[PDB]
Amino acid sequence: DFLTEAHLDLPMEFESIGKAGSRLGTALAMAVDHEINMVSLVRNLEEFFARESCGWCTPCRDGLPWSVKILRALERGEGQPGDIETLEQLCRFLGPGKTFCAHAPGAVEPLQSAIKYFREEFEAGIKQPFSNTHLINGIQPNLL
Amino acid sequence: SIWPYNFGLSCCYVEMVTSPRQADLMVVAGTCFTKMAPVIQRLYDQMLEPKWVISMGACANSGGMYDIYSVVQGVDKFIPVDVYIPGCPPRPEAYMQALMLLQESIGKEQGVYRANMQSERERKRGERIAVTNLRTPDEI
Ligand code: SF4
Ligand code: SF4
Repeated sequence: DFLTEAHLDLPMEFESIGKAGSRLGTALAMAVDHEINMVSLVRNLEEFFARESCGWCTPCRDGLPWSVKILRALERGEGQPGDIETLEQLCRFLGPGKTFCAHAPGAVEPLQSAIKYFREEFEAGIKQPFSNTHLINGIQPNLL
Repeated sequence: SIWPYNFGLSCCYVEMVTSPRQADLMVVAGTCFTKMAPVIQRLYDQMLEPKWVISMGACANSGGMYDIYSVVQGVDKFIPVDVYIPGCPPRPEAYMQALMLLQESIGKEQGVYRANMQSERERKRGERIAVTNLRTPDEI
């Protein structure tokens, strides 16, 4: 999970990074500066995680490509208003014990932290309304 | 000059309204029941020698939707029928087209005459099959 400048001055132990909302991992840290768009950074991360799925279990094999396609829409500015709430649901349902191994829980850990700390750049992607259906002549639709 | 005895009963005689020993036509409408079938068989017997019978509606042509223990599957099982008018209920215009289809039989005589072999399924076929466009149903 991503951490902020406020999360420095904090020791590099397993339970100290654990109480800060993240995991200590390999202990090799990566710095993100002010010129990297967070949505593009997460989209690069999820693209790696989606394509490195072994394909055994459904919420990794099929859940993660949906997250990638939403982030590509957010990065280009084609995001729809239900998209961010889908990313939240994906993170909840790809947690520990719901998938077959720990690959998928590790994949959603950057995604859920970046929405929590940087929601404004994710909200900036939403510039188009919701439409996943096309009109059919002679059939009046069900108007919500 | 055709005298009609209408035995329409329920939900098929309401269209007819919108549209003994004296009649030559018996327009059976409505559902024919096992219990009331002798009544229609005696009324058919009472009439004179040149009888004509028009069945209108699915409940009189066949059993219709009532393929059930208490309904006979068509009035043609026990009385001869001349014209069949599908629908549930048929239209008054259909009743008019039945009398027009029946005067042709009254003027064509064993009244088949090798001319009644032509059927409205084959006669209006080139009319119906050449239809391409129909009005969209989202409008009145
Ligand atoms: S979560 Fe693990 S087991 Fe399931 S598809 Fe992904 S890599 Fe394979
Ligand atoms: S044919 Fe249809 S409308 Fe006529 S009596 Fe039977 S159910 Fe009613």
